Amino acid sequence: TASIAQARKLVEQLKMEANIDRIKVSKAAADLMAYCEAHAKEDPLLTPVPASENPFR
Amino acid sequence: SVRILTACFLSLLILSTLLGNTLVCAAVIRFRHLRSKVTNFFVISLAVSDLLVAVLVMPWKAVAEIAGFWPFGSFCNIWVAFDIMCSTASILNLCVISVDRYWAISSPFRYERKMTPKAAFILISVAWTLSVLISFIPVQLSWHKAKPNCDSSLSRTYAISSSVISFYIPVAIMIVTYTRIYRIAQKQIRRIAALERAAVHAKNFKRETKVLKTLSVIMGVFVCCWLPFFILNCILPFCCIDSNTFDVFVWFGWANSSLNPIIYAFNADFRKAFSTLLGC
Amino acid sequence: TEDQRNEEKAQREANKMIEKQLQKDKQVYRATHRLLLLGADNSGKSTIVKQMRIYHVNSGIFETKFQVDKVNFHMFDVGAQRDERRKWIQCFNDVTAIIFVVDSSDYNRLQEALNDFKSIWNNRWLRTISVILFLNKQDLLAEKVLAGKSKIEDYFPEFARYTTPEDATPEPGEDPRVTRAKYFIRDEFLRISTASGDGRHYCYPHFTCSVDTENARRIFNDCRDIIQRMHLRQYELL
Amino acid sequence: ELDQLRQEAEQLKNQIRDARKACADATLSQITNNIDPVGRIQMRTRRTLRGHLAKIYAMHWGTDSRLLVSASQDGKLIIWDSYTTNKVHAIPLRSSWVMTCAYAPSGNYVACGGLDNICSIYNLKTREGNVRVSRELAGHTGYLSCCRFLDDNQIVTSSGDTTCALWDIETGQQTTTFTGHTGDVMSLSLAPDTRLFVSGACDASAKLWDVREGMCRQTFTGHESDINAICFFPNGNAFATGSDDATCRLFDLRADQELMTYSHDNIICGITSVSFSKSGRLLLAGYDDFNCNVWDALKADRAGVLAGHDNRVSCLGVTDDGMAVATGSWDSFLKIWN
Amino acid sequence: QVQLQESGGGLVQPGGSLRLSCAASGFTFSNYKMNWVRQAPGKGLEWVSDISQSGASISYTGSVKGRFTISRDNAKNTLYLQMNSLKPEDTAVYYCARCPAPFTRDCFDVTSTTYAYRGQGTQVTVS
Ligand SMILES: C[C@H]1c2cccc(CCC(C)(C)O)c2C[C@H](CO)N1C(=O)Cc1c(Cl)cccc1Cl
Ligand SMILES: CC(C)CCC[C@@H](C)[C@H]1CC[C@H]2[C@@H]3CC=C4C[C@@H](O)CC[C@]4(C)[C@H]3CC[C@]12C
Ligand SMILES: CC(C)CCC[C@@H](C)[C@H]1CC[C@H]2[C@@H]3CC=C4C[C@@H](O)CC[C@]4(C)[C@H]3CC[C@]12C
Ligand SMILES: CC(C)CCC[C@@H](C)[C@H]1CC[C@H]2[C@@H]3CC=C4C[C@@H](O)CC[C@]4(C)[C@H]3CC[C@]12C
Ligand SMILES: CC(C)CCC[C@@H](C)[C@H]1CC[C@H]2[C@@H]3CC=C4C[C@@H](O)CC[C@]4(C)[C@H]3CC[C@]12C
Ligand SMILES: CC(C)CCC[C@@H](C)[C@H]1CC[C@H]2[C@@H]3CC=C4C[C@@H](O)CC[C@]4(C)[C@H]3CC[C@]12C
Ligand SMILES: CC(C)CCC[C@@H](C)[C@H]1CC[C@H]2[C@@H]3CC=C4C[C@@H](O)CC[C@]4(C)[C@H]3CC[C@]12C
Ligand SMILES: Oc1cc2c(c(Cl)c1O)CCNC[C@@H]2c1ccccc1
Ligand SMILES: CCCCCCCCCCCCCCCC(=O)O
Ligand SMILES: CCCCCCCCCCCCCCCC(=O)O
Ligand SMILES: CCCCCCCCCCCCCCCC(=O)O
Ligand SMILES: CCCCCCCCCCCCCCCC(=O)O
Ligand SMILES: CCCCCCCCCCCCCCCC(=O)O
Ligand SMILES: CCCCCCCCCCCCCCCC(=O)O
Repeated sequence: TASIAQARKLVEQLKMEANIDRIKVSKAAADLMAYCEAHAKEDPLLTPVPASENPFR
Repeated sequence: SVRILTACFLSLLILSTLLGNTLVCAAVIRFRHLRSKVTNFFVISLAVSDLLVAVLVMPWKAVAEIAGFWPFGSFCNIWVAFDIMCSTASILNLCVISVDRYWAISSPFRYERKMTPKAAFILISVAWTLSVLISFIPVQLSWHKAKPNCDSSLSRTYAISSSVISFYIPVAIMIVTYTRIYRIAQKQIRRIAALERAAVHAKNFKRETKVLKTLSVIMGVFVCCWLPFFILNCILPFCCIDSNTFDVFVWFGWANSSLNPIIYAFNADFRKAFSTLLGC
Repeated sequence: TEDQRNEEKAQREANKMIEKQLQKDKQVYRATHRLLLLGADNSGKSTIVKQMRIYHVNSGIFETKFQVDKVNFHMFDVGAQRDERRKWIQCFNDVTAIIFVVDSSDYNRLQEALNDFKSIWNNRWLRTISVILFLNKQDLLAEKVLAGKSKIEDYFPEFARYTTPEDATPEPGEDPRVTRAKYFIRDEFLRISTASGDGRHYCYPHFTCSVDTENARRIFNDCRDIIQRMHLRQYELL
Repeated sequence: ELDQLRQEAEQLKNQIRDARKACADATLSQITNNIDPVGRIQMRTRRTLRGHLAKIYAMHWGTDSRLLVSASQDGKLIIWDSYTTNKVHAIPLRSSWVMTCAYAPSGNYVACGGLDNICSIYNLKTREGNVRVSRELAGHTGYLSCCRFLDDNQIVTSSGDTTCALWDIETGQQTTTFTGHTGDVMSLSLAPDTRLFVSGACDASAKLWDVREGMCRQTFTGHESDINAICFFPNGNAFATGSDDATCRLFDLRADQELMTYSHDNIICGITSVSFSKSGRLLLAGYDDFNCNVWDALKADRAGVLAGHDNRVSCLGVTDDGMAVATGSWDSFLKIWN
Repeated sequence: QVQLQESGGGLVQPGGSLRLSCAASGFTFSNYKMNWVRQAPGKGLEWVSDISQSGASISYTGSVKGRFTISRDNAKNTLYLQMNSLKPEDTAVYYCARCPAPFTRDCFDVTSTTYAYRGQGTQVTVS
């Protein structure tokens, strides 16, 4: 009865996973674009920082 | 007509030697993994010696051969000393590389243990020290001049002594070392071939060629370039041979420094580093 | 400032002390040779190194330090992990050799061992590393083949058309049947190793028993050959 | 009995796939077509941390971007200084085979693991001057593969017996035990709010686990192979993943499906480590073909390549303030790329 | 989601011919080496056969060679196992399994108690 207990745990997990609220992909994409646009200037990797503010140069 | 062709060949040889040695020294300055191994220290030393041949000896002799006389005056004796030192430095480094290679192949566990960078530095020190001892002390003390233009006729004692310590004892060590390496290689090819024939039998010459080809290129280029010059170098004070032919053999000797990066510095890592540094 | 220069000097002094410790550890690390011991549960991999050994038990790994001829070998046995091993095997690319011990007596589980060998050999990260093959429990093979109760031909059809190899050198206390079976198992492993692998790693097959003191010598010889072949290939000879 | 349960599981699976199809109004590429591309990001190796003996398997930064812990397979845990290339600490380890290392947000402790199924914590108070084993955690069966500090109290760890554990450091015992996975759980990345965390495994699925609740909120079945690395987006609403099928995927927690796939035809090699930047616009992916690709997270396009490693780039980390990226490979060298 | 469904099976007479079809969903089929593994009742899992990306390289187990055929259809995205001249002893829960990495030849743990990329199983009984 070891396999059936794991099947019952998989069924109960799928039940918990299915009964959620899922936001649309368009709104999530808009949120990610908002976050990237908002924090664009704060990123040193995206926009190259001058050597004096850069601690590694 | 003939002069311009001779100048072009000499210039191309000097350019080739400079290019190859500069690429090796540059590549090993720039990359850490090449210099992280203790084996490559000697290849660095060989590149430095061949670069010194490329710079301090070959152009001045090229100019003298084109001109037909020695225009540099008092530098000629000093030129001879660099000639004796840098060529000996190249050859002894080859001998050390041979010994290095044997130490790696013969006793690997001892090679990993005992061969410290300090040990490498001691071997490079002994090689360069022996070259300086052979060259600068006799030239400045005029030991090499025969008993009563840059044609310094060598005496019998310095010819035989410099030939033995520069060439013949390193040749003896190199032939003994590569012979033992070829015995080890044959034995390992016999074991690999035995297992491969067992596999092929179960299902129901290239290796030996590669070993012989590599060892033969290493021995052949070195012995072909330097052996006529040292045979004549021994024979000539006792005697005879014209100046131009002896010059030609001396150029073959210096040409070995050109061919040395192609032989010893085309491992996978050196190929990668040359492709990266060249950019092509 | 002076304070920043004192802090930088103190950090540099601690860096020099740590560099000295790392140089001593680098000497110890380069001197020591790592050996990955792999096998099955029915096999006798725990009993390969017999005499002149020290045995250390961590919670997840077994270690075995032995010195052969002033040469330190550290063998690691990974026996406290789950059966899925495709991810932790990546850790062992730095080892000098992988000692694979296979129970040749068990004919039913010999194909599982051959699959394990094929997996280890054909790994992308075990292309450099040479496998030292130990065909353990030879006396059980002798008794099994002589007895005749179990048929090796059933499990392996290729054994019927199989012939004894010419390079094969039998022991004094052996028979032609036992020698056929023994070398047929060796040839199967060598066929898998030779067929698919590159020139960077080779399989060293050795027959060993339950009580055999010579195994440390064999592993010393194999590791010496592995480093010699590595040097020869580096020098473009092989 | 088993057949009925598997049928109901397939019906739930189909219902989840239907919900995910329904929620997919438009892909990220369609919405981000009208976005200014990043173009080319040439980053160079500003400083190289050398003197490792074996391969560098994992690394972790600090919250002040000063110290960085690295772990090697010789039994050394070297706490570095990124700025002055100095080794601030070097920790000799009990087992040589160490597959993880974490730096605490307070900087008090530093954790390692490996094949010895023990999570080892090392103090850095140093009232004597020598670092010591502070506590050893021995409650896993499988190999410890990743560990990450919530605080000095709780540490989340990722074993190879298809489990993840929440450990109390002072107590020494497992507070919580996450048993949902069916494969080797490779790495986990804590969210910034630290309420949730995602864990990639070798079952081609990423799980979103609630720390307090002790169960997995979500399951992400998008990859085709073993999810080697996982990294949250900096807001905590999305997370990227990297697998052996040469693909990085971006998954939304809200949509509960794959927002974007980062795949290139010339790449057949796996992805050992993934780490986002501070903004999240660049996704940095450490590959198996000896370089690192700087994908554009919105445009699904390469921007740059960090081709300075001889061997497989095992680990990749980004500072919290975004200064630089440290990549550690199997050639025993650790590079800082800015 | 990577899912492999095995079709076929059931009780057959010894010597009978049975085709086992494994429907591969949720990945790109061509890139992955695939293989067949069977679990006997009261015995461990055992590798039966394999097939490479192109299909050119094929190997078998000793106990199944010459009477088992493994074919992969890339277009129909299916793995076929043709069984003929079946013996009563090798009755098993046949399983269809996928090697974990693409463009690779190493299949470490396809024969393991818990494995991620494997179907539920098809019972083939020979009596
Ligand atoms: C590398 C060489 C060497 C060459 C020059 C100088 C030293 C001493 C350096 C010191 C430790 C004093 O600083 C040494 C060490 C030691 C000598 O004792 N070694 C050797 O064994 C050479 C060797 C042999 Cl014979 C045989 C097989 C392998 C090898 Cl490698
Ligand atoms: C390791 C270093 C010191 C080696 C240096 C070698 C060269 C540069 C040295 C060593 C011997 C030196 C020569 C010794 C003697 C003389 C004679 C003197 O009337 C002119 C200078 C001259 C010709 C020197 C020039 C420089 C010289 C050639
Ligand atoms: C430097 C050490 C290691 C080796 C030294 C070798 C020396 C001592 C030996 C070897 C060869 C010998 C030379 C052999 C031949 C001749 C020709 C003879 O008409 C005069 C003596 C002379 C020139 C010898 C002088 C001494 C000599 C040079
Ligand atoms: C390695 C170094 C120290 C070896 C040095 C060997 C020296 C000391 C020996 C070996 C051969 C010897 C030479 C042999 C023959 C002659 C000819 C004689 O009419 C003058 C002395 C002279 C020129 C000797 C000088 C000293 C000499 C050169
Ligand atoms: C003092 C010095 C000059 C002595 C040198 C001895 C040399 C010339 C002789 C003696 C024994 C000879 C070796 C004997 C056997 C072999 C194996 C053969 O397959 C290739 C040639 C080779 C490798 C010979 C090379 C040259 C050799 C090493
Ligand atoms: C001065 C330089 C040019 C000398 C170079 C000599 C080289 C090119 C020559 C001399 C010895 C020759 C080898 C002699 C024997 C064989 C065995 C044959 O079945 C394959 C070719 C092979 C391996 C030859 C390859 C070319 C070779 C290695
Ligand atoms: C490669 C080197 C070692 C070869 C050396 C060969 C030596 C031993 C032989 C070959 C030619 C010989 C020379 C031939 C002729 C003469 C003229 C005679 O009135 C004095 C002896 C002398 C000068 C001989 C000395 C020894 C000699 C130089
Ligand atoms: O004795 C030697 C002389 C020479 C060299 C070496 Cl190595 C010797 O051992 C180096 C090679 N270049 C020629 C040089 C030379 C000098 C003056 C006259 C003739 C030749
Ligand atoms: C690295 C350069 C190598 C080649 C060097 C070439 C040097 C050429 C020198 C030519 C000198 C010609 C002098 C002629 C004097 C005259 O008019 O008689
Ligand atoms: C008379 C001229 C003498 C010239 C001698 C040149 C010798 C060069 C040797 C360079 C060795 C460099 C070793 C670097 C050590 C390291 O890895 O850090
Ligand atoms: C590194 C390259 C250096 C090149 C140096 C070139 C020097 C050329 C010198 C030429 C001198 C020509 C003298 C001619 C005298 C005459 O008229 O006979
Ligand atoms: C390897 C080193 C070799 C050294 C060779 C040394 C040779 C010494 C020769 C000495 C000759 C002395 C002649 C003196 C002439 C005089 O002024 O009267
Ligand atoms: C004037 C010199 C006499 C002749 C010397 C010729 C030297 C030829 C050297 C050939 C090197 C070939 C290296 C091949 C390397 C490889 O296997 O890819
Ligand atoms: C790759 C090796 C190239 C070697 C080139 C050697 C060229 C030697 C040239 C010698 C010129 C001698 C001219 C003599 C003229 C005369 O008879 O007076």
